[PDB]
Amino acid sequence: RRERMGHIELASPTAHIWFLKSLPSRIGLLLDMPLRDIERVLYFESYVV
Amino acid sequence: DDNWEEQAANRLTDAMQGLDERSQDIIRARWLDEDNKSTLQELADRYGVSAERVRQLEKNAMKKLRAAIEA
Amino acid sequence: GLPQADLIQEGNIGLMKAVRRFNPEVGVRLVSFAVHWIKAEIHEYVLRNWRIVKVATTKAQRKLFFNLRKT
Amino acid sequence: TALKTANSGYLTRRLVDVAQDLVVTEDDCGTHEGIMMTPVIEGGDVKEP
DNA sequence: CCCCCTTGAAGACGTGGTTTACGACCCCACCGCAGTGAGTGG
DNA sequence: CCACTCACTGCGGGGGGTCGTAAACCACGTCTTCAAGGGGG
Repeated sequence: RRERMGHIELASPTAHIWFLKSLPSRIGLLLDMPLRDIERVLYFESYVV
Repeated sequence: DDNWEEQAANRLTDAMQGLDERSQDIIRARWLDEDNKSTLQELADRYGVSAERVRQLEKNAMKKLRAAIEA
Repeated sequence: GLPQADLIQEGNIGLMKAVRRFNPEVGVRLVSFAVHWIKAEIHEYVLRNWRIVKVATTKAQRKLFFNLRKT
Repeated sequence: TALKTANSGYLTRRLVDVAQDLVVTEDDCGTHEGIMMTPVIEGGDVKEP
């Protein structure tokens, strides 16, 4: 019981906070998008084309 | 605890060697076997003895077993 | 002590159940009909999440959970 | 006295972490260069011979 | 003191008939530091 | 135009009513081996 791991199937995809909020942001740098716009899109405040 | 239980088992084995051949199989079958637990009647037919005779034989054999162990 | 957002969503599911089982010919407003369904979903969520382990499971325990607070 | 010990310990930890992996590994190297050693004098007083 | 009975019953192990009981589901009209970012103005 | 901040951020020291299943049994019983005693100093 100290070695066996489980898993949870997510109904919808979720972003990893380490690759988002740890400066410099990896997702923002890869997408060349501002971090604020990514945060707004992720937490359901605006749309993205 | 493992050391204490191992040295007590060896005393049982040494004591069982002093028993007669017929008495050893009586104790071994009923008490030492794990797959089967031989009853009084089953040992009676194998050696042609009475049902009480098998039961009465264990008492004397166990006294000898205790005497060797306690000494 | 439970989050307000979690309680709201539990009630939303209860509201949908009352809507699916609404008879317009009775003449009563949906507000009075759905009040029993919404509070039933919230009560069940509090029982299962008030502590790390469920406190009330049987019939008698559930009655005492909501009455001992006032008594 | 009560407050300087934490700063001393932090500086010691930083020095140990930066310098921890240096070990003498060779008997001799083929270099010929070096540094110039001279006595130090400040204000006309020979501080160190 | 080896041997086969006796003879009366004490407990021994299920056992799923019989019967509660649990659990679940349904309705309810400081500290200084450094890297970042706009944000100018040019 | 890229220079030159400066505000910003992050880092260390509530009701009732049914149903199914692993508990939860009290009877259930017949098996075991409990055995009273039997004889060879």
